[PDB]
Formats: sequence, structure tokens, C-alpha cells
Amino acid sequence: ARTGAEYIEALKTRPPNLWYKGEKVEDPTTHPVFRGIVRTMAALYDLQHDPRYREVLTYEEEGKRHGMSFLIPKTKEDLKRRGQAYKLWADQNLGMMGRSPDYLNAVVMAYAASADYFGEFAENVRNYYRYLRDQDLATTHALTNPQVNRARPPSGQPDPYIPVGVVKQTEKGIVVRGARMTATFPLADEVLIFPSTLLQAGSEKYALAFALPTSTPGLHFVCREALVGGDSPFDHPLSSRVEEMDCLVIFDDVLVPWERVFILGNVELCNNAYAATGALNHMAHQVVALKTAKTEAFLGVAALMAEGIGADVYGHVQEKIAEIIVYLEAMRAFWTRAEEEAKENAYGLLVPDRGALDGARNLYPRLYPRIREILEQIGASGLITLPSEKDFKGPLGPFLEKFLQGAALEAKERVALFRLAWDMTLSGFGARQELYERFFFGDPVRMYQTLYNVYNKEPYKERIRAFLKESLKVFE
Amino acid sequence: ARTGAEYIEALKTRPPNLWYKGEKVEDPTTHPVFRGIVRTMAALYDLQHDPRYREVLTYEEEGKRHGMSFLIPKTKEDLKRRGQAYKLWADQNLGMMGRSPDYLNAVVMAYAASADYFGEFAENVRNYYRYLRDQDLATTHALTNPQVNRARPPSGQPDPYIPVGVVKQTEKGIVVRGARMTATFPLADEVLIFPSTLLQAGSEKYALAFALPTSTPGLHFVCREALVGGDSPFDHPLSSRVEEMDCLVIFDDVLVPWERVFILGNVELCNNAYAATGALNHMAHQVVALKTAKTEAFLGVAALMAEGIGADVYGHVQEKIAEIIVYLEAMRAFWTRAEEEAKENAYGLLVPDRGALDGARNLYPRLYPRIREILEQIGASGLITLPSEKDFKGPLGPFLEKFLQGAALEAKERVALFRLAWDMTLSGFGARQELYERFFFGDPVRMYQTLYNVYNKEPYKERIRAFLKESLKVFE
Amino acid sequence: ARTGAEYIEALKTRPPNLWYKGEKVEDPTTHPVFRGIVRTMAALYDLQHDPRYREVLTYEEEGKRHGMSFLIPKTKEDLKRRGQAYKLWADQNLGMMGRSPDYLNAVVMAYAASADYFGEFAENVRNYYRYLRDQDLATTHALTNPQVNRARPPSGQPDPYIPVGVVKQTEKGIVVRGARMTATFPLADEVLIFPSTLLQAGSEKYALAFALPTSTPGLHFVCREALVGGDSPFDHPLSSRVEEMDCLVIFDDVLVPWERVFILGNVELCNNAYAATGALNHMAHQVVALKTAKTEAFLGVAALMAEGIGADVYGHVQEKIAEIIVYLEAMRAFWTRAEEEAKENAYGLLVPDRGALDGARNLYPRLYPRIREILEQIGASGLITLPSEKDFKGPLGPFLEKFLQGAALEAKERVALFRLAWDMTLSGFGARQELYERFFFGDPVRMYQTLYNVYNKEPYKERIRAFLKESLKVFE
Amino acid sequence: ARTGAEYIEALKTRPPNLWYKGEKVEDPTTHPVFRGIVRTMAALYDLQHDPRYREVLTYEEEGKRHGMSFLIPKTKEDLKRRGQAYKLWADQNLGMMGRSPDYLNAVVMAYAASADYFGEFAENVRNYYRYLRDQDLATTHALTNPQVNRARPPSGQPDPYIPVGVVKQTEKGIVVRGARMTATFPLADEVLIFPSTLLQAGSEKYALAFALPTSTPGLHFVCREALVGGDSPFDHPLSSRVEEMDCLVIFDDVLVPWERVFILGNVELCNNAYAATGALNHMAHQVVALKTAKTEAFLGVAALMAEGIGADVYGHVQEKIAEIIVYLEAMRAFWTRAEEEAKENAYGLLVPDRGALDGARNLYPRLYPRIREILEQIGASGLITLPSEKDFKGPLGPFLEKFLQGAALEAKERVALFRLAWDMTLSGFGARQELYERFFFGDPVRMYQTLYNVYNKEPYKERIRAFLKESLKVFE
Ligand SMILES: Cc1cc2nc3c(=O)[nH]c(=O)nc-3n(C[C@H](O)[C@H](O)[C@H](O)COP(=O)(O)OP(=O)(O)OC[C@H]3O[C@@H](n4cnc5c(N)ncnc54)[C@H](O)[C@@H]3O)c2cc1C
Ligand SMILES: Cc1cc2nc3c(=O)[nH]c(=O)nc-3n(C[C@H](O)[C@H](O)[C@H](O)COP(=O)(O)OP(=O)(O)OC[C@H]3O[C@@H](n4cnc5c(N)ncnc54)[C@H](O)[C@@H]3O)c2cc1C
Ligand SMILES: O=C(O)Cc1ccc(O)cc1
Ligand SMILES: O=C(O)Cc1ccc(O)cc1
Ligand SMILES: O=C(O)Cc1ccc(O)cc1
Repeated sequence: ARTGAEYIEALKTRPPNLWYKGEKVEDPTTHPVFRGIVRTMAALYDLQHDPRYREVLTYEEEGKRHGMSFLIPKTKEDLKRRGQAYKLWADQNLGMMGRSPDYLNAVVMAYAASADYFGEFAENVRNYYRYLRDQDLATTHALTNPQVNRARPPSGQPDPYIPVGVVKQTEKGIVVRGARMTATFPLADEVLIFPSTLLQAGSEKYALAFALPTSTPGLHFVCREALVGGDSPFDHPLSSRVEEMDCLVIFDDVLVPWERVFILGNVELCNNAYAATGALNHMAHQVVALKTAKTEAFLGVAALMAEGIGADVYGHVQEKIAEIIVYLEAMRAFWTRAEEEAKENAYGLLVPDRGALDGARNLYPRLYPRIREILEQIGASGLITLPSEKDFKGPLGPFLEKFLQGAALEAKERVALFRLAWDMTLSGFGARQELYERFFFGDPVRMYQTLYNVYNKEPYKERIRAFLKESLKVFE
Repeated sequence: ARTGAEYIEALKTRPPNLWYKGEKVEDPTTHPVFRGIVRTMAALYDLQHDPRYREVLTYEEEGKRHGMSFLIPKTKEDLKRRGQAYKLWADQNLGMMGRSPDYLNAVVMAYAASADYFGEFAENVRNYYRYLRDQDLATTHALTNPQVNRARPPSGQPDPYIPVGVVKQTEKGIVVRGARMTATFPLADEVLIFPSTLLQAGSEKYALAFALPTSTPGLHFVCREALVGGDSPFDHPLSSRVEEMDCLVIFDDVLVPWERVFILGNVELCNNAYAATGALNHMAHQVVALKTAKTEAFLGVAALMAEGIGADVYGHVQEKIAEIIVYLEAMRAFWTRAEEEAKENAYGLLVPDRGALDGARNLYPRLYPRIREILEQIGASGLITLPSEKDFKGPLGPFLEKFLQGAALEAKERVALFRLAWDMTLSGFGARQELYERFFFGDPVRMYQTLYNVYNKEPYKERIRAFLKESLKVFE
Repeated sequence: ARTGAEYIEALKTRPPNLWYKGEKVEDPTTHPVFRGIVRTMAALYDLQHDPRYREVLTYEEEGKRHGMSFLIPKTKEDLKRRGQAYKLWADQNLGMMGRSPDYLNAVVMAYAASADYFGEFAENVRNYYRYLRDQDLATTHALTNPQVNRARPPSGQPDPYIPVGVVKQTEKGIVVRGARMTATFPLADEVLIFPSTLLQAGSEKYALAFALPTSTPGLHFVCREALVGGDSPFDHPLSSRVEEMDCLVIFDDVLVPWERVFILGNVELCNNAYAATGALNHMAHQVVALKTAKTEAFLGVAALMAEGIGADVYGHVQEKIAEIIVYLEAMRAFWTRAEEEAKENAYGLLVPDRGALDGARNLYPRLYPRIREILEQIGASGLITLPSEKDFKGPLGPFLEKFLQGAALEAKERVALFRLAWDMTLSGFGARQELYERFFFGDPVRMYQTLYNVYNKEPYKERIRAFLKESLKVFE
Repeated sequence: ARTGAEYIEALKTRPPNLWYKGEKVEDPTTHPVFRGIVRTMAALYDLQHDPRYREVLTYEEEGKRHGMSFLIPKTKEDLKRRGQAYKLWADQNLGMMGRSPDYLNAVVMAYAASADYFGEFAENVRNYYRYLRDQDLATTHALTNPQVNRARPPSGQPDPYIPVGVVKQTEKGIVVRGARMTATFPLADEVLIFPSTLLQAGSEKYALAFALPTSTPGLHFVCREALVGGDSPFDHPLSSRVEEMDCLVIFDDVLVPWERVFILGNVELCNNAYAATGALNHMAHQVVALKTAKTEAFLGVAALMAEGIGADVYGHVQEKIAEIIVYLEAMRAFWTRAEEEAKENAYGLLVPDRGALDGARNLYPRLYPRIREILEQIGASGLITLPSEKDFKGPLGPFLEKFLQGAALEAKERVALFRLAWDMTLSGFGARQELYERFFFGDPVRMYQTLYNVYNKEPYKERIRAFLKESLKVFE
């Protein structure tokens, strides 16, 4: 289990090939755009060594201590243990950090437990899992092709190598060229270039699954506009510390060593990877715990805002808060059923129930925009009446303490709260979270079509056919 | 455990004081408006003796066999057993029968297990429970006051006795006068006149809880317009058998024997009855199982309709069906968590988790109208192109077999299916089901306000206050 | 201009070839299922001769009086006159009659004014228009193909003649075989078998447009389940008089005389018929006036229900009623702009603005279900507490007058109102109205795709490109 | 009519008493946070002198040229002229500038035309109007009280002077103390401290209406967190130029000269000010034109994004764009009816129809969040894949030109477009626009309650009562 200091030293020593506004980022641990999230990830690692949480966040094995997200669960109790670790980490950042490493560790853990799925590359998968686990490395990932001409398949873009494709194979490995559209949280040691969780691979040239150090020659991470509002925790309570960053991933004829290849030119293996290995189930397990944490945060802020300005006395405000409570209970329910109905897959890996998790990941993208809307409807103008800590410290401070106090809340506390509510919804950082919730697991349109096609609808159709027997009997 | 024949004989011998269109109903077992639902309830009772389901629907105790809905659960396994019985009964009618007796048995079971709550009337409650159980009697109930002037409390209506109130007390019992607005499924032996599950009692004169035989002198059940479309199972697959009927309940100075009184003039006891006894938890448990069954039925019909007319090839149709699947999984999740997180209440009664059940009963009223809408959007004109079995049997039958066949479905089967879809959504019977789902457990506006006030929001508010400590530290 | 008596005599003398439950309907003017709507249509005709409305509903020309819906408008004032007639007729039935003849007269009027569009069949169109006008005949129509396998085109169904297609041509006319899925209000003298307003014709064999007397040999109208609740105006205020009926239209090798053919085997002419002639604009004009009338009716009922039970004192109830007001104003706005921005088409026919009408017909299908929902949310249990006039006339009448009175409303008036609200939303008749609003003008999915493709989006795209010039200048 | 240079010189010479992060803003024309919007307002003024638009934006009177927003309309044509000016100005900034001066000029124009309403202060109003008109000054306004304890009225806050109240009256004028919660676009010469458009004044101490130079001693504007993303038009196409700024307005015992007082201590006059004068109608007229412009901008961006990435080939994407078209037509319709149904008020001032405008201002707050959502659903990950112009100018430029090109769109143009879409929806600037649309004209909850209470519902209730006469006749 890594400490925060080790993580920081690792990034400083071998930083990811990040680019920000046309320039290479030499040290993300001190760069204004990245130092915040780096400190945040470091704090998550440090929590693993806090006596109060060590038993929750890590497990011992043969004289070593590993992060819980690497635990191959054998019982429902083990599954619950993984869930508690997901939740504890999520709560540290109010569920605002969407790509903490444990999500991807869940994927690799499942891939390893179900390694036989990968055939000749099985050992590579098992060895990679042990590597990430033993070193407790941080990972980032990118599964989608560049958004260029969505009317055509991967092989029908303006160039054969817009998507990441194999240029050639050598005795050392494969050379790939192309790009992945999005990778969140590039402040990692490794990047996972895996198949989509729902879209078809299309052609063998693109049917790939491999991992690389983020400093690999030819590999580039091009950052989007930064959303860090500033460093003041009062003025920017969340963007000052949880801005994970999103980036386009470029592969300029990058060499991928054979030991890092997990799938090569096999469309079928790519198209069934997450479902067959159980990675889909486990990664979605981290997600349901994460969204439960996020919903709890919104509930707390909504309640405090309403009480803070005396709006809680109005029925419709109470109803809006109750709506968030209903959604919170829904997510807790999916989480519980996912663990309680868990069963072993074809490789003997215990996986949480897909029905419950498909329910959660397809319902939350609909619930989140409404939860966000609720905060807007409760806060109203209070959400944009955001003086700075500098204003409270300035000449008009006394006036602000009078005009911005709450029903029974001091002005500084009131503004601190609304600054947080704003950062969770209306700042560039907050608004991005909305788009993130709507799309991170895939396009809802195709996620729903996917659910329709994979779900076993026969039992329900049969019950209706049986009910209709009496209807057709009138013709006998 | 009662048989269907015993139930039918009981209603024929001592029929409820029903009125339909200005006339007394002498025999509901043969009356055109009621014989269908009577046969349906009789079939539910008969199922208790079917070897295939006897172990699911009943339990043995001291040489006797009782209906599962009377079982006082001691373990989570017992809770699961009650749930399986709720589900099996619900599936028989595609979740379209909303007031089967087991819902109210859950209430009385909890009242009895928590009988100490009722003080001096505790024995009356325990004895009544044993009575309903031993005789396996059918019950109906009415908890709301007449909808006259909702701007005023129960004591502020045009007359003191519009709501049911105590006129006087005697050595034999109490005399009550007034009315209850709605009682569904009056084809029962007993009627429960209990407090509201969310509204305050208002005044001691109305703070009551008692039970009476449905044939009691002075007691009248005034039926609304019947929604039975006909007796043909082809033409009216559901309304011909599951029209439970709704009625206004009138009390013309009715005498309630002291042994049938459970609460008298105690506003506090009325206002906390369901929550304190656990009746709220158990009755909501029957509901979540029931709505899961109902959603499964809609999923089956939606899938069959789409496949039937070849609409399943369209993405948005697949998405609509997947939406129903998401809702089905949500209800299954609430159900699972309700049982898995069950704990004993103050009286030692094991009760299913209120959070999960409050989630289910406050979310489904929102989901159902959408599920209904989905069927409409899939079926389109097929939902009103409803020839009768008589048309298929007539001169134009051959033409109908050609023009109303489906992609790979025969015409008679196609129309049988759409007749069912129509009866589940657009017939008078189907449309009522929508209003029922929206309101049966209470007015959503006040159900949400109730949830807001009772829910413990402190943990979430505290997490936010803790997060804001760093914000306020900038002023130190 | 026809009188009601003339209409009734015409149907009695030469009734449409209607079938109900396997039997031919000999006299729809006296048949229990149809006499109500027949009397309603007769009343609309009679209104044309009422001194108070004669100038609104008819116009004089060369010694004759014609129905306003036949007026070929030359000025915006004439357009307004047509609109006022649409509205006056609609108000008679609270906007619940969706297929009154004036909707189709608008179509034929436009077809005639733009007759050159039809080439060699131009004279047939002009003559048919004069025929309908002079005789003031009632029409019904069917534009859709049987819902069998929607995954395939008209030419890909189980049989070439499932859709109406030409079998052969003779010296007398054409022989057609097949069926149309739906025709509402078959209590007419003529039936219009025209092209779709948005779907492609597919093949020349089906590219048709013709009209026939409803008594034509080989032509059959197969009625769906009747939705007439009864004849009591108290118990069934709307279904007793406005049940238009829907039916499948069968063509058993029907001969269509050459003089009744308007389009034959021309896919292009079929695909552009309504837009090119202006029929789309005019028929949608009747619709916007009709939906404005319907919304006014719902507003009135919602307001009366809220006041009736004292629910109007609650904020959210006031908000729901205000929502209906917003929708009413939206429809009035579309109506006004449709007339004020009217311009002449390629044939010199003044047509109301398509933008405003496309807005109205694509927005109302979304607004109506919500308007219906609002009535449900306001009425609650009052919507199913529906005793009959027979109950008020019976022994319990006195009790009902006490328990079902409103805040300041007598019981009989209260129940009459809720019976109406129920008939507008939850009776089989009311529920059908919802499906009708959702689909009558076409499938929303394809109506929206149609709007996207036909709308000129260039002006807006150009404004954005211009705005972006400054963005690209940074690279100069 | 002012030129941009005159406006800039005026702000530089006598700047508003602005505060940003604890410091006074000495020159907003050069300050990084305000120079953008100042240049934007200056450009609006300059447009008044462009030969192409002079006749649209100004009118001549007695040798002078005045801004169109000051024109007292005498005919519907004049009303249309005002509307065209509103639209032309709005289009310059894609409808993103919500508080351009013409909105408030509409208010003052109406106040002046209906000056008799103000009694003894009538001349002050007329003189102030002439002042703003002749000097073509820019105004800002604040109508709401500090959000402190919304459970209590203005007189029930923690201090009597939290809301702006009269401290004392002298021979020179009145001294006021307190604050207004929000004023958008404080880069103005004058500030209007007027009554609410829907909330009651509460007490005479707060029933005020006056105007002051923004440099008045004791008057302070405390700015919220700035949302200017940067100065690059490529990177921040909108926030670099249209960030109007919102601020809390503080009154530290400010002296208001008697000539600047329009209403003093008259609750009734305050509560009916906008409706009686017609200011409500005219200010809402500017709004409907503005929202039409805004919707046109979103339509253009949505269409370009869809075409840009080839997503336009998908049905649901076409449907989403068509949805925006429907909303655009709805707003155009409200606009048209508002002008066409205009009538003179009690003071002889021609005012646009309130029904149409109440419809528009109560419907758009519901439509906008959906329009914003649509852009998110179309753009998906493209909305956060935002490299900078600096990245295109840097070493990886060539790679970006390959991976971020569109179907038939160059990469730089593609990113410029998505940067704009992002700035319109997800940047801090874009997100604020959503909250703005939801609340600028008032809290929807109370706006709807206001509409319910003021609307004449009698005609609709009467039509229903008339329809029910036949129902009650059954008892005769
Ligand atoms: C903040 C944020 C963070 C993210 N982080 C990561 C990450 O860490 N790693 C990673 O791999 N991904 C990440 N993503 C990407 C995410 O998984 C994708 O946005 C999502 O899967 C949907 O695909 P897309 O963005 O390519 O949109 P597209 O496929 O480009 O779609 C654009 C639009 O076109 C439509 N359309 C396109 N194709 C079809 C089709 N075939 N059928 C129907 N409609 C179609 C869509 O429905 C939508 O309306 C992130 C996204 C966001 C917004
Ligand atoms: C088909 C059907 C079957 C039913 N079966 C049964 C049954 O078997 N047994 C039984 O006891 N009940 C039954 N009911 C009744 C059901 O529980 C009630 O409809 C429900 O609890 C809501 O109360 P209400 O109908 O009295 O409506 P109301 O209280 O009359 O409300 C009407 C409207 O006024 C509003 N309003 C009124 N008061 C307030 C308030 N204080 N605050 C805010 N808004 C207010 C509501 O929000 C709503 O918009 C049934 C109802 C239906 C529709
Ligand atoms: O699978 C996809 O196509 C999108 C996706 C990307 C990252 C992720 O973690 C889940 C889904
Ligand atoms: O509790 C209420 O007031 C309405 C209600 C009625 C019957 C029921 O079973 C549940 C709730
Ligand atoms: O009237 C209000 O109370 C809010 C409001 C504020 C400014 C404005 O322009 C319109 C409404």
C-alpha cells in the first residue's frame, strides 16, 4: 500500500506526458492546474495508513498490505468489504472525484481473476494485476475513439489511424498509432487502453487491450481548459482540490511491449471482455457506492441551504429535499441488492448482480441532473451572490456580515455554504460534473439499447402468453 | 386457511351492505358487477390448497394451517417467506388487484405483535388478529375523510359528523356517525376503520380505530360507476375479473361493540399507529412485492407488443422497454434492501427497512404513469384497433385474420394481446389503475413532506459542516 | 348548408357500411352505440341555421349558403373567419370531438384551390370539392396502412394487398384491395382515402388518393369496442354524446370510379400533396383552434374542481391551474401567428404560417398528457367517488347530499362536475382522448424528424459561423 | 443617442462604486473583469450610428435622435419597431446579455407614459425619463431584498434595515439604509431601486421607488466571483465579452434627492406599479424578443455540432434539434400575439398583450434548461475535449488537426464551435445563464401563483357550468 509521499515522488520523478496550453507539464505536483488533485490523490493513499481506516482500506497477505480494491472477493462479505472501501474513499471528496484508481483496479482485478478469458495473454494479465497491486500504482484509462464522423464506423473515419490501430508487429511488441478521445485523471503512473464497455470494436486493427506507463515515448495527454477556480478553500471549496482534468490521448507510433498486451486483433474478445470477466460488474459496484456518496453530499447541502435561508418552512422545498432522499434510498437499494444477489461467473469469480448495477448505472444519469436542478431551485439568487473571503476581510466586511447572514447562520458560514453549493453545480467545475454523470459510462441511448438486447425478457413474455390462454379459448 | 367455496358461501350468506345505482346488492357472488372479482378472490384462496403452492402461501401451527400474511416474522427468512406469498398472489392477476386481503393482514399482524401500543385495547387487537387469522376472513378498509372542504381540518367541515365521529358511548360500545371517502374491494367479511398513515387525526372525536362486519346495521357501501367491460376474457381480459370496485362508506349511527375498539379518542396514538407498530413497514412490504409483479406484467406486454408489430427493430422502442427494465430492477432492489436491512422495533417485531420502503412507495407513483405512457407510445393505433371476438367469429373474420396479423403473430393472438394492453392502460379499468397508483398510499405532496420531516438528515448535514471547516479556516 | 334533420335522414337512407361485434349496423341513427354522436353531428349542422351563429358558420354565394369550412380564403380576414367557425363548432363539445367534418373540408378546400397540382385529375378534385360543399356532406378519412410488420415498408408486408393497392384498371375506374388501419367518425356520407401527411408512399401500387360514398359495395368499417358509458348526461356527460368511434377500413376489391380518383400511382405527388396544396396548413389551422377549445375546457374543469373541494387555497394547486393557463396562451399564440403571418403558396392559395402550426401540432401532444395529469392530481379520490344519478334518487340520496357536498357546492352539482372530469380523463372515453392527442397527426418520433428535415436551419447556422469568425482570427 | 466612446468616457470619469475581492474598482473600462462587457455595451451604442441600423435602433424627434427603447408607442407599428430594436441588439450577443439597458428603458418609458399613477411624484418620473432618454444613459436595477430569513416578511428579518428602508426624511430628500440582493450589469450610470414585479412590499418603510447615479456616496456594488474565462475569443468566445456581473447593492445611509423619488411609503402603489403603468408588459416584450434571439443561437449551435461530428444522421439527434425548433416557434408566436393583441391601458399607453407575455415568461424558464440539456446530449465528450488555441499553435498542432477534425469540418473550426457550445452551457459563464433563465423574472413558484390569481378564469368556468346544466336536468 502506497503512501501519499510515494505517489507524489513517483509523479515528480516520472511524470505523465501531459500538455497544457501548448507546453509540456514538467512537474504536475507543483503546477497550478494539477497540484490540487495530486494532493487529493495523495491524501487518499495516506488514508490507507490511518489506524482508523487501515482495516477498511487494506488487507494483509503473506506479510504485505494491499489496497482493498485489489482484493479478489471469495464471499459476499469480501464483496461488502470492497464496497466499504469504495465508499470511504468517495466520501473524502463528497463523491466529486469520478476516476479514483479503485474503479480501474476493480477492472484489472476482475480481468486477472478471469484471466483464462485472454488465452495466450492470460499470464500478462495476471502479472500486470500483481504489478499494480504490489506497487499500488495509480491508473487512468481511455476507451473511446475520437469524435470525428459518428455516422461511420471506426474503419470509416477520414484516416485509418484516427482511432488507435496496430501499425505493425515486431519481436519486441506492437506499434500503435491513433488517439483515444478522453482520459480523466491523467495524474497516474499507468494508462489502460482497453475496449469499450458497450460499443463494438469494428475491425481487428482496433481490437486492442493494453497498458502503458504514462511517460512512454510517443504518448501524449492533451489537457482541456482547466476548471480550477483558485486555491482558496473558501472561494473554491471543490475546484481547488478535485479538478481531475480530462484529456485527449495521442499515440505517435508508440511501442507496446508484448508483456503489456492483453488482447490483440480479436474483435470477439473485445466485445465481451467486461461482461465475461466480471469487470463490468465490479467497476459498476464502485460506481454505485460512489453515486451514493455523491447523493449524500447533495442531500446535506440542500438541507443546509434550505435551513440556512429559512426556505425549509415551505412545502415544495421540503418535497424537493425528500426527492433527493428517495433517490439516495434508490441507490442504496441497488447497492445492497448488487452485493446480496452476487454469484460466481464462468471463471469462478464472485460478481455483484448485474441487474441491480445495470439499474443503478442507467438510472443515475437521469436522477443526477434533477438533483442538481433541485439545488438550483432551493438556492436561487443565493447561488450567485458569492462575495470572496477577500470581501469579508476587506472594508465592507461588517456590511456583508449583516446582509448575508442567514436565519440563524453567520454570514461567513452562509457564504462558505453557498460557495460550495455553487461549486457543486454552477462553476465550470460543477457544470462539468453534470455532463460527466450523463455520459461517463456511455451514451444513454446505446446503454439502454444494450440493456434491452442483453436482458432476459422471456419470463415476463411467457407469463403474459399464459394469461392470454383464456382469451384464445373463446374460439374453441 | 379458507377455500374459495367457503369465501363465496360466506358472502352469499352474509353479504356486505353494498349499494349499486340506488339498489341494495342482494348477492354479490352472482351480481354482474361483482361476480368477477369474487371469483378472483376465491381463486386466491383456493391457491392456498394447491400442493404446488401450499408451502409458500400457508404455514402450519398447532395442527392448523394459516395464511402466510398472518405470520409474525421472527427472522429475515420469515420476512422473505411473507414476501414470496405477496408476490405469488400478486402474479395471479398481473399485479392489477391492489387491495387483496394480505395487505391489510400485514397491518393487523403488526398491530397484534405490537399490541402493547394500544394500552387497554391491546387484548382486543390480539383477539381480532386471531379471529381474522383462524377464520381467514377477507377485509376492506377506509382511512380518509370525505373530500368536502380541504381548506379546513376534520372539525371544520360543513357538519361535525361528515368525518366519522363518536356520537356517544354506552355499556355496549360506541356509536359512530359520518363517512369515509374510499374503500376498495368491499367484497369482504370485515372493514377496518383505522387512522390515516400520514394525516393528523385533528380532534379526539375522530381519533378512532375499529373493525366491523361488513353487514353491520347502519353501515353502507355506496359503489361508484362499475368498470367491468364485459365477461368475455378475449374482449376484457382484466376488467372481467379484477374490477375490485371503490365505494363511499356511510355510518348511520352505527354501534361498534367494545371488543372491536382498538383506539378511542387518542389523537397521539392515531398519529403514530402505523409507524410505532410496524404496520407501515409491513403493509409497504406487500406493496413493493405487488408493484414488482405489476412492472413485470407491463414489461412482458411491452415486449410482446413491440415484437408483435415489428416495432422492436427501432432503437427508441428498445430504449422504452429498457426503461421499464430499469424501473423493475429499482423495485426489486428496494424489496431486497427492505428485507436484508430489517430490524426489530420497540415491541420486538422484526420490520422491513423503512428507508427502502419509503423509497419504493414514493418513487413508484412517479414511475407508473411513465410505464403506462411507454405502452401507449409502443402500441399507438394498435391500442384502439380492437375488434371483438365476435368480429373474428363473424363474416369478416377472414379479412381480420389478414389485416390484423402481426409480423410473425396470428391475428387472434395479436388482438388478444392488444386488448390486454388496452385493458391495462386505456379502458376505464386501465385508466383507474393510473389514478390508483398515483394516490392509494396518500397524496404525493404530503407523502414527500412527511418523508422530509421524519428522515434523519443530520449525518449528511454534519459531513458538509465538516467539509466546510477548511473554508472557514481562511479567516483564522 | 345542411340541417341536422337532413344529415340524419341521409345516414338512415344510405348508412355507412358499419360493422359492430360481427353484425352489420342497419341504422346508426338509432343504434345504441352511434345515436349519440349522430345527434351531436346533427346539432353542429343545425347551429349553422341559428340566427346567432349563421354569419359565423356560413357564407352566402350566388344565392346559396355554404359552410364556412369550404370558404377559399383570399385575405387574412377570411382566414380569421374560418378560424372562428372552427372554434365555435369545437366549443360545442368542449373540444372533445376530434374529427368533425370541417377538418377534412379544410383539406379538400386546399386541394381544390391548388387543383393544378393534381394534373389530369385536377377537374375531379374541383368537382369533388363543389360536391361536398353544395351538399354539405360529412366525411371521414383513413391515411395509414395496417399495423402488421412496421420493420418493413408497405411492399414488404405478409401480403402485397395488406395496404390498399390497385388490383387493376378498367374503363370505369380502378379496383382496389387492402385496408386502412384507422378512420375516426365513420358516421359520414363519404370517406377520403388520401396519402399520409408525413410517411412516404413507398410504391406506385399504393400511391393513391380517392374518395368514396361510405355505402360502396365491398367497403367495410369494422368498429372497435364502443366507449359509450351510457345515455345519462349526469353519469356520462361526454361519452353519451361524443363517442366518434374508430374503425378498421376494409376494401374487398372495391371499384373506384374514375371521377373519384385524384392521385394514381404517383409516389412523388403523394409525398408532397398536403404541403404543396396547403392542405397541411389549413387542416392544422382547424386543429390549433380545436386544441385551444379543448384546453379552455380543461382549465374550466380544473378551476371548478379546485374551488369545489377547497383545494384552491393550496399553492401547488394554484400553480397547476396556472400551468394550464400557460399552455392555453401558448396555443392561442400559435393560432394568432398562424393567421397573421399567412402568405400565398405556389398556387395562389393563402395559407396560415407553417412554422406556427408545426409548433402547435408538435407541442400539444406533449402538453395534453400533462394537462390530463393535472386534473388527476387536483381531483384525487374525488375522480373515482362517482355515485350515479340513481343513487341520489335512491334511499341514500340524503346521505350523499351531506357527504359529497363541496366547500360551497351542493352534492349533485359536485358529483356532476367530477363525473365530467372523470369522463374527460379516466373513463374509457376519456383515456382514449389521451392516446388520440398523442398520435392523431402522426407518430411524434417521425413528426419531429420531419420537422428537422424540412425546416430551414441555415439562418441560425450562419449567425453562429459569423460569430465564430473572431475565434478563428486568432490564428491569422 | 450615445456613442460607445461617450459611454466609455462616462464610466471612466464617474465610475460606479464597484468592489471586487475587497478592493474598489477604479476604472472598469480597463479592469480585467469588466473591460469585456464594457466594450460590448459600447458596441451596442455604436450600432445606433451604423447607417444599416440607425432607422431600426433610433428615431428622430425635434432635431434629436433617441434610442428606440425610449419610444412611447402610439400604434402597433411603433410596438413592432420597439420589438425589432430589442431583437437586433439581442442578436449581437446571441441573446446572452440579459440586462442590456433597453429592458429598463422599457420600464421607465411605461412609468413616464403612465406618470399620473405616481401622483405628486409624476413630474419626477417624467423628468427622469427625459433625462435617461436625452443622455441615453445606461441603467442597472435591483428589486429584491437580501436572502436572509425567507420564512419571515421584510419587517421580520434580523434587523429592520436589512431590506432598504427609510431612516428619515429631510428638506433635501430621504435617507435610506439596507441592501438589495442582486443587480446585474452594474457597468451603468444609474441604478433603479424599484418595487418587486410580484412580491408584496410588506411595510411602508420599504415601499420605495427611486433612482440614483451609481457613484452616489454610501452606495456600494459588491461583485460576486468573476466568470470571465480569459480574453481569447477562441478559448472563451462568450465569457470574454458578455460577463455582465452580478452584485449585492449596499446602502450606507444614502441620501436620495426628492427629485429622484417616484414612490414613497405607499405599499399599494408599489404592489401595482408594473401592472398599472404597463411596465410589466413592455419589459416582458423586450424579454420575449431576447429569448427568441437566444433560442435561435442555440438552434444554430445544435445544428452545427450535429453536422460537425456526423451525429445528424441519427433520428433522436434530429428530434432533439426539432424540439428546439418547436420552442423557437413558440416564443415567436408569443411575441407576435403580444404585439397583435396590444391595447391601451387606463393611462392611454398602448401595451402588448399580457396573456401572451405571461405565457412566454412563465414557459421559457421551463424550456431553457431543456434546450441546454439538448446541447449536452448532442455534444457529449466533444463538449469537454477543449484544447486551447495555444495547443493548435504548439508542437502538437498537427496531431490535433487530425484527431479533432469533424466529418467535413476542419479541426480549428470544430474546436472553435465546441468551445462556444461549452461557453453557452458548461463554463461558469454558461452555467450561470441557466440559473439566470430559471429566476431572473422571479421565483416560478410565486410567478405561477401570481398568474393563477390575476387571470380571469370565469369564462371557462361558465362554459363548464353551462355544459353541466344537462347533467342536473335529470333530477327535474
Ligand atoms: C466529463 C467526462 C469525463 C469522461 N471521462 C472518460 C474517461 O475517463 N475514460 C473514457 O474512456 N471515456 C471518458 N469519457 C467519455 C464517455 O464515456 C463518452 O462521452 C460516452 O461514452 C459517449 O460517447 P461519446 O462522447 O463518444 O459521444 P458520441 O458517440 O460522439 O455521440 C454524440 C451524440 O451522437 C449520438 N450518436 C452517435 N452515435 C450514435 C449511434 N450509433 N446511435 C445513436 N446515436 C448516436 C449520441 O447519442 C449523442 O447524442 C468522459 C466523458 C465526459 C463527458
Ligand atoms: C382508485 C383509488 C383507490 C383508493 N382506495 C382506497 C382504499 O382502499 N382505502 C382508503 O382508505 N383510501 C383509498 N383511496 C384514497 C387515497 O388514499 C387518497 O386518494 C389519497 O390519500 C389522497 O387524499 P385525497 O384523495 O383525499 O385528496 P385530497 O386531500 O382531497 O386532495 C385533492 C388535491 O388537493 C390537495 N391538497 C389538499 N389538502 C392539501 C394539503 N393539506 N396540503 C397540500 N395540498 C393539499 C392535494 O395535493 C391534491 O392536489 C383510493 C384512491 C384511489 C384514487
Ligand atoms: O465504454 C465506453 O464506450 C465508454 C466508457 C468509457 C469509460 C468507462 O469507464 C466506461 C464507459
Ligand atoms: O393514509 C392515508 O391518509 C391514505 C391511505 C389510505 C389507505 C391506505 O392503505 C394507505 C394510505
Ligand atoms: O420582481 C421580483 O421580485 C424579481 C425581479 C427582479 C428583476 C426583474 O427585472 C424582474 C423580476
